[PDB]
Amino acid sequence: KGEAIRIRSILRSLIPLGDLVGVISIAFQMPTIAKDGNVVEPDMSAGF
Amino acid sequence: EIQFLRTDDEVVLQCTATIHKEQQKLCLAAEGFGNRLCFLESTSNSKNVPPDLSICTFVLEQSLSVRALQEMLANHRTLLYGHAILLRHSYSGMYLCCLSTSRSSTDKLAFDVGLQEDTTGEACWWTIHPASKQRSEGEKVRVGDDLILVSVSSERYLHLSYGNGSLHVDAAFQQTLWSVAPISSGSEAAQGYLIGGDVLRLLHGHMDECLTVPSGEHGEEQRRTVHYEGGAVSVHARSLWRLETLRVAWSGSHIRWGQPFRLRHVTTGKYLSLMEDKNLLLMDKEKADVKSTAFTFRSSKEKLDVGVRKEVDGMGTSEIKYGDSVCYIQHVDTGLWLTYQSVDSIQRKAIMHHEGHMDDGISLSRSQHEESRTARVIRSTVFLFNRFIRGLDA
Amino acid sequence: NANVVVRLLIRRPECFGPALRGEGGNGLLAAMEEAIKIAEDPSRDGPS
Repeated sequence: KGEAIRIRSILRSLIPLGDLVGVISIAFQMPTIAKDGNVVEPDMSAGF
Repeated sequence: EIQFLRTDDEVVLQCTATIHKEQQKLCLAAEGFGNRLCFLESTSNSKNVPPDLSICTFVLEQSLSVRALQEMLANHRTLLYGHAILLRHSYSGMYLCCLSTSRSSTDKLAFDVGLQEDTTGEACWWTIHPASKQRSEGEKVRVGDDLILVSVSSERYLHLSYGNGSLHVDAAFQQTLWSVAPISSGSEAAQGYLIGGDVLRLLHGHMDECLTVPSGEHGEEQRRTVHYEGGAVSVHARSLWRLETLRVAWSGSHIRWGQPFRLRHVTTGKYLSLMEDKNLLLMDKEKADVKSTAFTFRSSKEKLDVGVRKEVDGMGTSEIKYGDSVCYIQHVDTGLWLTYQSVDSIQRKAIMHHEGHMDDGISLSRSQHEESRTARVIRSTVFLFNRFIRGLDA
Repeated sequence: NANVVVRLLIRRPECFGPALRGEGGNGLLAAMEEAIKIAEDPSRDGPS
């Protein structure tokens, strides 16, 4: 379908594949254990 | 009354550019040979620099509805708003299209606009839409209307790109109002009759000589001289002259006696001009201005001096006949007549003199389309290869 | 609805945000990285 091909091409033009691959490659912040043993947990609502 | 756009009509797509708080009119132009990308040609400054409408003219070949176009893709009509049209470039014979490639002129969404050789596919079809509410879908398209062109393949507008330093045309999502100025109507055109934009030869004597420039020197300073010569010049490309009117709209109409025009040597691309010394010289497009490069065809050498006539918004009457009609070339600003020097490959120099001689009549011989295209291709190839040679020398 | 929304969004390109403005804007990965830097910078994140 020409409409479907055109819409897919438009979306491909909007978003390069490299951008998606890089954003997926972005690393996360990890919950760590402090020297006391309590969990130092990042606030996910303020981060990636 | 109002007249409507039809198929097989020659038109130019004009856009209005406001840079530094001032207006320019720019025609969509393309040099199909050796280049595909479209550009812009200024027509607002016609007085000081002639525009090149030969590469700007387009022909409305087909005008089908959206459903008819989709049926074709799966497998003199008046233009209607909402129709998908096929624009064929008059000079190159190619078609305006969405190139599906981007120069990435800091605009990711925009595609480039250029010429394509194949009509197959949806890249060469453009839907036409009204500029204002005064027109509606299905309404007949009128000559004075402004239009919005949408690419069928990319659903993008024919857009005028301000952001980059040079003015560009590209298929983007911002809208640009395109006026469709009529150039020619093939059906109304009369055969054997002179019309604007023609490539022709100016035969002087007993059907013998041609107005031409020197050949073997290969030096443009020596080539700028204009003379009368007989022999194989009548079949060579040097004797080819473009007849260009001083108007954009209806430039392709019939030429009348006393209508001012510019003569362009096709091979060199330079315009004929009377210099202050009263000699004939070919000079550049930038230097070519109305006062010096304007010439008229007259039926008799007697100083009738008819004057300015109302300008016709159509083909008008066919007055000047190819071969049959005897024409006298007069400079408009000075009133001088173009006459051979008559001094001793005849090679009689062409000068301007205020009464001339008894035999200054000029017959006109139209050139074939193949010959004209070959001459313009020769000019373009010469220009590009000279640039290449200069770069290699540097 | 998908086709209509895509058409409207591409007609108004500013709906895609500063990264995807399509004129002088950086990529989606750059936008994500700048957002990361904003999130881990307290001054640019909070009202202050």
